[PDB]
Amino acid sequence: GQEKLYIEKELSWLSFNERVLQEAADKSNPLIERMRFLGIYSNNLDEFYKVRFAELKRRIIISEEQGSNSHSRHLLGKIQSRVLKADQEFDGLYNELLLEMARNQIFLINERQLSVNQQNWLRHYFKQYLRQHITPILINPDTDLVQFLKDDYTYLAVEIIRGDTIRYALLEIPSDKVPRFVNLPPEAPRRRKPMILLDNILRYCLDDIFKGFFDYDALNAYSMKMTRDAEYDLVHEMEASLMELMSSSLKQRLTAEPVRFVYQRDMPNALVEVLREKLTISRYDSIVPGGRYHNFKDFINFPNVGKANLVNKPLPRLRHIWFDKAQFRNGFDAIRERDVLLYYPYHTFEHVLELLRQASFDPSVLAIKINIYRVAKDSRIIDSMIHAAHNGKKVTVVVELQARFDEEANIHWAKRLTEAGVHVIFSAPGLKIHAKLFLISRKENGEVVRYAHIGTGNFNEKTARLYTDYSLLTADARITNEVRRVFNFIENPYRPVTFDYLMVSPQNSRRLLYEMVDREIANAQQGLPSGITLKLNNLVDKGLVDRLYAASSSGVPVNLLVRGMCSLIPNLEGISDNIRAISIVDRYLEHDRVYIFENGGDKKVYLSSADWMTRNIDYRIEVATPLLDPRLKQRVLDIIDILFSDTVKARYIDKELSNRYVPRGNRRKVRAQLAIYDYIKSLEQPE
Amino acid sequence: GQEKLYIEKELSWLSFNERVLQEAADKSNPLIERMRFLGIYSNNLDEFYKVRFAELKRRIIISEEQGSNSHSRHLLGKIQSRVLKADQEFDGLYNELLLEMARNQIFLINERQLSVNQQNWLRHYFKQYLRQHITPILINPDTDLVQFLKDDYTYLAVEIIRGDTIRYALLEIPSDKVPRFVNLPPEAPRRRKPMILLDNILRYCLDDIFKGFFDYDALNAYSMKMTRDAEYDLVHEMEASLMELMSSSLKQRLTAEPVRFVYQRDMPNALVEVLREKLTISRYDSIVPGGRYHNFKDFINFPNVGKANLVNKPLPRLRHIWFDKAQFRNGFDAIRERDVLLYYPYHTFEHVLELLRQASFDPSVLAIKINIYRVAKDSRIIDSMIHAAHNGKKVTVVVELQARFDEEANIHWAKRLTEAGVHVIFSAPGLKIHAKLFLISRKENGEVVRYAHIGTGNFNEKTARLYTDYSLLTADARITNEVRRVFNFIENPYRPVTFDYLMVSPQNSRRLLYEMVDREIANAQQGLPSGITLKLNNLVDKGLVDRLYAASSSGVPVNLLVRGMCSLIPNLEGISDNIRAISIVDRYLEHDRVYIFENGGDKKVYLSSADWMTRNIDYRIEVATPLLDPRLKQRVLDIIDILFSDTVKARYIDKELSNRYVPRGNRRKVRAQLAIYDYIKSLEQPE
Ligand SMILES: Nc1ncnc2c1ncn2[C@@H]1O[C@H](COP(=O)(O)OP(=O)(O)OP(=O)(O)O)[C@@H](O)[C@H]1O
Ligand SMILES: Nc1ncnc2c1ncn2[C@@H]1O[C@H](COP(=O)(O)OP(=O)(O)OP(=O)(O)O)[C@@H](O)[C@H]1O
Ligand SMILES: [Mg+2]
Ligand SMILES: [Mg+2]
Ligand SMILES: [Mg+2]
Ligand SMILES: [Mg+2]
Repeated sequence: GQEKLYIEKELSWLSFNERVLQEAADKSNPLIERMRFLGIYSNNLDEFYKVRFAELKRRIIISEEQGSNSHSRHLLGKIQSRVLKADQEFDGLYNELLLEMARNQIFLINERQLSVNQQNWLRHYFKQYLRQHITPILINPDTDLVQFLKDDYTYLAVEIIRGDTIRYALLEIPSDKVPRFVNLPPEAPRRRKPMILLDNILRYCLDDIFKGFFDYDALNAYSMKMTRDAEYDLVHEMEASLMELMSSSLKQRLTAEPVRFVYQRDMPNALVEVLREKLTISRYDSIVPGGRYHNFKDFINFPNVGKANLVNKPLPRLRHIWFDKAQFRNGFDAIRERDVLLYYPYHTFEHVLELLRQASFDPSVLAIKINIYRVAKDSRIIDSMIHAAHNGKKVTVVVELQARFDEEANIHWAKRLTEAGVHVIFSAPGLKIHAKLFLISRKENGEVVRYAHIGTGNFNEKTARLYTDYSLLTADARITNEVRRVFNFIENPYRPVTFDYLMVSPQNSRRLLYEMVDREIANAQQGLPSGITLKLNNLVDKGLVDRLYAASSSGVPVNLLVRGMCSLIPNLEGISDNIRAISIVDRYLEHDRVYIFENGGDKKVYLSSADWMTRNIDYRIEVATPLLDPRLKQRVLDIIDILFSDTVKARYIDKELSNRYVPRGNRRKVRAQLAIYDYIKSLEQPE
Repeated sequence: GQEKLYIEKELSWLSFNERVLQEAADKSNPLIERMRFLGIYSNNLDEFYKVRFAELKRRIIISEEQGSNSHSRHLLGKIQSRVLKADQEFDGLYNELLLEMARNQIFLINERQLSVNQQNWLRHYFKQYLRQHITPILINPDTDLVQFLKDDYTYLAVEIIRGDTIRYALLEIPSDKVPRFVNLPPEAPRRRKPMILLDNILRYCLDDIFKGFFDYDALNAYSMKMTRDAEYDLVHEMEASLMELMSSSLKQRLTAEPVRFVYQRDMPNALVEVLREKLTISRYDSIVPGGRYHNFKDFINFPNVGKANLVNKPLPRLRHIWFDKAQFRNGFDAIRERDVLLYYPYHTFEHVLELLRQASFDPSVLAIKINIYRVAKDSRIIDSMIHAAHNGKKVTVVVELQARFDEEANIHWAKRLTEAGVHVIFSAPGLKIHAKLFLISRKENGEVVRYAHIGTGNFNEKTARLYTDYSLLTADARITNEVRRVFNFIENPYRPVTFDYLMVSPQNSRRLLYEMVDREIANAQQGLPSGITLKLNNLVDKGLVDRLYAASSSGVPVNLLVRGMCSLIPNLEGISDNIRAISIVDRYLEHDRVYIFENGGDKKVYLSSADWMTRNIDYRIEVATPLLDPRLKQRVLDIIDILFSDTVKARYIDKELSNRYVPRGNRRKVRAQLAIYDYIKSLEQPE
């Protein structure tokens, strides 16, 4: 490299979480929301290590085996670099936010700031409510924390000192059975709202915990947390020519998931060594010193002690009034009349759940097929699908038990399904089914009419309230038939197949996209209006970035709204002069995906479940649908228009990863998500 | 039979639940508590059928196989008789209580009593909150409710009528995911507190449920509930000479657990027949018509809408102040100083949980053995026992995975135990370990000192708050050593063993009891003061009743406080003239067991885990402990004195099963449980 043509996805990912941090620092956001963003940021980083980092550790491992020509370390250095720098800023924001809460009458204090009154209250509050959950785990020579030590739990490693004697015990912070934030009794004025972290309650009560059975001069506590790399799965979804000739010293070296362990900085070396030996911290395991408190991701649920000002005002999920028209007797009548497009969370996910429920008992419904990637806990969907089975409908449920986190859950989401009579199909070993689909076939006076749902986000009830996603509900046969083929394709991928409307990975994708970029390229070179506008969560695929580069260089206007990782570098003289790249991080996690191609003037609009990452094009089943109803197409365009006109949360993507905000010229101050909500609200007003 | 010498246990059991009904009718009790007693009564009856009745159905089955000489039917008739008569009174009380609630401004109404305003509210409240849980289960020819139809759940069988056409669907009352009582909006005055049963919400909204996909002239709903006889286990705990030569047509005829099914009376016959065929209602299955509402056991949790008057005033579980004396540094020091007796729920079960927790980490504790019959959900005890294992203590946990209801739970209460390093021991096939014990062995400057707990009730956290039970905590070696033998006995029952203090079923029991009754018998006949006073939950064993009869007839004063089944008939001229039998049913479920023998004047007092039923003497491991510390002995006697002086809740036991209340002469009006609470409160006052 001499002038980086692409950006490392990992670094770009860090730039993204950094954008999340910006929300915690954005004074325009409600105080407690900012505090909660510290939680999202942390949680994101945790996920980052468990997965993306772990994935990288293995990519370099595979590489080095026979020898790697890439500068792996130069990456890890940057990563570790940017991470520490952000960590510095995190503390700055944290302390800054603590102070601002103090000005708001909210005081988060520790055991060293207790009133000689609140201490008494805590000691009492501790016996009555916490002691029962706190049981000292004595670390002896034959004790092996290794096994029974909970993952990602924070432990207070205590140092029992008696003369020159030192014993060690562990205290599990029971964040599962008790609020991580206890409210203390206001010392003097009633102006107060003092709270304390559960960890610090234990620090203050250490004596009360051990005096009962131990003799000692002093008791010292040091926090610690253990983590484990994610099960090697995402890395074998790429080994083609590598794993067809892979060595057996690379299989035991690639599957060996290491263990991480962070501990409070002051932890005396002796203890750190004790813990090391107990946790078999080998060469590829990591020990990292990092502060008093861990699991900052609990702040995601930081309580709002003060007034409503400290929290965002709810944006009530709207009903798509169309479904409630008296003329329609049920979901189907509404969908058969006109295609329906819902944009969450602006809209309720309620409509889809209703339809599936209706589908489970409508006597005229013959079959239901549906994709389950990551569903909510005890999905109402799983429920309906089982009810449907009981009612005799033929129910097929494709389950991606090989998801990312909500995976072990989609395995039990099977014993009952099959037991009820649901024909289940599973994801082939290293090929995920990420498409968000479901197909309902019902009899309408003799004929079999199909209704299909193609979405950008999964069938997850909570998610549907934090993530922006589109849901297409249609009865249009051009699309309905193809969605039927996707399911048959999934059941029998041996039989050749072709799609004329739908983009289907890994059958259609690349060819179909290259084809569309190339078409804009041709038009531009012929002086015809052109353009490529993409709304994705990640843009990393080599062949596609190069294609977009080719488009810019060819005179094609490329507009990108990527919220996550973007390896494409915009504005490189003579390479991406015509590419404008922005990212929007706000209250709702932007998750929907759209592809817009000028197409000489007859705009093509696709909603997709696939980001522009190699895995989404060649190693997974994904689905993008064009929008055939010009009314919906326009609706999406309006929404896109709003997004690209954002001048409050929009950030530019540049090679410096600066995360500079988009300056608003003399153009309207616009906040996409809010304006979009107005727009959708605007559509749901009484006919 | 010509003059019944004994009473059928089952009939006596019905007399007992009848005593529970009396509490629902006792105007001296708070209105809502009375309503809740209707719940306990119902729940008791449900348990009665699933177990005791089922047990009886099999006892007659075994009998008739080769031929039975007993008058089985004359029993079933009485049972079915008394049951229906009580049912009549139930409705009387119910309606009576509905009216009294009306006078208290609480109105429980049905769909036929809605204001043309509240209806609107319900329809709306239904879409927004219930529809999602209510999914019509269409009953078609190939549908088989049999399988997926939930046990003990109430179903609204709906009749879809279109012309002379009739379809059927089932509606599951989702009492699990929604309050069974919804509050309605007060029609006019603000005096109201109108509520409605969830079942009736569905009755009112039937139309809203089906209009979407069904054409019909009328919709009719009829409630139904399905139940299943308890797994044949309690009956094979008695087949000795019978099952050593038992036939294989008696094994398939004894293990075949039938199915019960109650339905609303008006259920049109056609439907009743439909359901029959669907549920394979054979010859030994039962179909019973019985009212609009089922699962009256939900009233156990009937909400208190009005003022505190409608509910009992809490009797705060007291701390045994002795444990909190500054002189003691922990539980052990307290127990080594003096034996400790706790009487729940007057006392907290908290002390026992504390000790076990302390035991789990006290470095000087070497081992912990404990009995688990029926523990609370996610027992803190199971937890401590696992922590103890982690800390290296040798933990043995005898688990009676063959309990009555909390059984399938004591099976999972194993995978983690053993995984943590706990040596588990299970209950031999048809021999339950009902003893309430635990043994802690800890080092006290060189020597191994043992602490033991012998209780009358099990280690159940909730139970400890509704049941009266004693807990003996001692370090007295005379008792501590024997409790050690009990556990070794349980692990290796092949080695012969003897007990000099403890009564241990089925090794000591009968011989030990007969011995004590016979001793009182001897004394009386010699003009020496004598007496037998028993506090049990059931008295049914033939040999023991006959023994008590022998005692009365011999001039021995026999005082019995039996709360449940009592087959002994008191006051039979020339048979039980000296036996006074009473039963106390009140707010706390009397559950403790004590045996008092005058013994010439040097009173012997035993606390036991065994009732006087055959199963508790010869077919189960049970334990009774004498009280060696005269101070505790006296404490129990005082409590017994109080119990037998009750003149508010005490009921006489007679052959007519009249449940007549004990008249108070000019003797103090006394309510045991309240006076006992005062007495215990009286003991816990600052030294
Ligand atoms: N601004 C934000 N709002 C909500 N969650 C956010 C935000 N920034 C980061 N996150 C977190 O990042 C995680 C999400 O994204 P990803 O895009 O990896 O999700 P998925 O839900 O796994 O979708 P897909 O399966 O289609 O990749 C979220 O689940 C969320 O907790
Ligand atoms: N007044 C009451 N209050 C609470 N529960 C009651 C009452 N009357 C009857 N019961 C019920 O009847 C059932 C049982 O009593 P038993 O005396 O068989 O209980 P256990 O606590 O299971 O003891 P054992 O181990 O000897 O079987 C209980 O499980 C209880 O829920
Ligand atoms: Mg993703
Ligand atoms: Mg992602
Ligand atoms: Mg029992
Ligand atoms: Mg029982």
